[PDB]
Amino acid sequence: EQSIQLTLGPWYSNDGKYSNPTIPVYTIQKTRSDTENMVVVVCGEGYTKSQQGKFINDVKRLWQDAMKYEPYRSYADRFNVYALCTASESTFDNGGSTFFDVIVDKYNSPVISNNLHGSQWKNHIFERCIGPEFIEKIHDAHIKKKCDPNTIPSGSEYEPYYYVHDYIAQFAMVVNTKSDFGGAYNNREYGFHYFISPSDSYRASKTFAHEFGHGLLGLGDEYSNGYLLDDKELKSLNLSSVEDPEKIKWRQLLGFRNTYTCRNAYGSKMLVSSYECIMRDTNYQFCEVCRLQGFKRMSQLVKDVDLYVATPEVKEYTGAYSKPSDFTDLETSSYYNYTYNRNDRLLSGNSKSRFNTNMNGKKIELRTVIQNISDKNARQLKFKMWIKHSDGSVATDSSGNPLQTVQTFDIPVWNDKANFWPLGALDHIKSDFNSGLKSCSLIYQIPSDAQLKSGDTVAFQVLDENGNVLADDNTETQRYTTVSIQYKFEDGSEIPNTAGGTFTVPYGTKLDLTPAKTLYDYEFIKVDGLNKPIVSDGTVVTYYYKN
Ligand SMILES: [Pr+3]
Ligand SMILES: [Zn+2]
Repeated sequence: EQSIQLTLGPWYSNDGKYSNPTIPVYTIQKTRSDTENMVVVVCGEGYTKSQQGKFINDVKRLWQDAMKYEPYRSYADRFNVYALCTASESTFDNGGSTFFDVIVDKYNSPVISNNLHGSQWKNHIFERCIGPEFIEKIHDAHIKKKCDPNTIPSGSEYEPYYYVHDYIAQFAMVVNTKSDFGGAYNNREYGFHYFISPSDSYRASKTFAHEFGHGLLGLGDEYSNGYLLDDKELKSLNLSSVEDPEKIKWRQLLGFRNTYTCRNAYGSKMLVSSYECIMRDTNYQFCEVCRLQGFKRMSQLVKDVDLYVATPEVKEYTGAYSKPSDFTDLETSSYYNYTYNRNDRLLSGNSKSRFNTNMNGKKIELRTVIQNISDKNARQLKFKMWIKHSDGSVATDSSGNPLQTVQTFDIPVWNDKANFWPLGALDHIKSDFNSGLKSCSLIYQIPSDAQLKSGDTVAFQVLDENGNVLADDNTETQRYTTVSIQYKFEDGSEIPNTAGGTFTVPYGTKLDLTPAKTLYDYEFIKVDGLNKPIVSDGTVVTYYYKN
């Protein structure tokens, strides 16, 4: 019943196959008003009308897998996700008429082909046709359409549609295929902000997360080549050509986790902050620079996130990799020697048990990086680190003083915030990487007379101004729990055109989001499952709406 209808003239459907399509809308996730969340619109390519159930399930699978990656995972409940069941005449594999005219070119790139049927504006379909109709009818802002997409505007062909990518944070097109490909089309000045990825390739979920990293998070392809000119250096969130560690944009992250600048290939002038990143090789996670930049980017699209605390680590402090000149060699051999050295020193996460009674007289370092998201409030965070016996008690020296140290760190305001992909931006041009950013290092000299026992480990906390624990020595390896969303009428019926998905949260999380007052035209009644610790996989939060 819930749908949008398009009018596709010859510029969008020159063969008449999709002149007046009805597109069923499915809500996969709507946790808050569209005006407070990042709205993601996903359409299917090469799914026939009888395959739309497969399409919906494919979107849920790809989306749920994407939300397992940081930094998306920290925002998982602040996305609203809609699946638009665009029906193709042919399956993709059969090779006939499809909704989006996607072809795979000789570089293995999936491209919307305007020339396939001579639909001269086919690759403008998201921001000129689908987007405006969705934002008028489905999106809570209900912005009325401004221009007829089948006519030529007066003046700019593009400006009337710029608003679309402020109300829809990302368009994704899932192709019904096992073929391994992926493409991201980011050029907001000319209306383009979508990506294309396959439903069933061997790495479908990894590709989706990678292309989403290009599209939403603004991250550059870490496999690309060349020396970045000054303007492109300023423009790039996660690539550099600056060889001098004292000058490179992400200098504050050097030596934190696997952040060690290196060439992305032998002899390359293109540098990455970590050789192991999903933006270079889809088998990896997002590196710390990409997590920081992506977290900052998404914070611009919601209103209630004001701090980023990267997962802290503890390392034996030997002096290795502690000053800029330790980072001057940019070869992969240096990157891996660095990561090996880190593992030899690690005392946190799954290396907590490497602590031992030979640690007396050694130094240990608690390290993380903190980004203030506020442009108004400076922050003061207190770090505490101590030696903990296996029974939970605090270890002492031989005079009974606790083996504990504390240090407060000042995090300056993000004064440069308006230069970093704010709402309405067509591109990112220049930002000060260090604005609002503070690398925090707390070094503790374990006394020579420490009364260490077998099974001791390093404990720590990062505390806000009120003593709330923002991260601790359990954060990195804590258990995550799956939460399922369901949309129901007051009589218990499942609401049509919903397909509530799952995401994960840390065990014990209390969800505290204000439900959207409407779902389609249905009025919100009540929700069951918010504000209570999530302690079981398959926990269901049920949003009840009026029939
Ligand atoms: Pr009614
Ligand atoms: Zn990266």
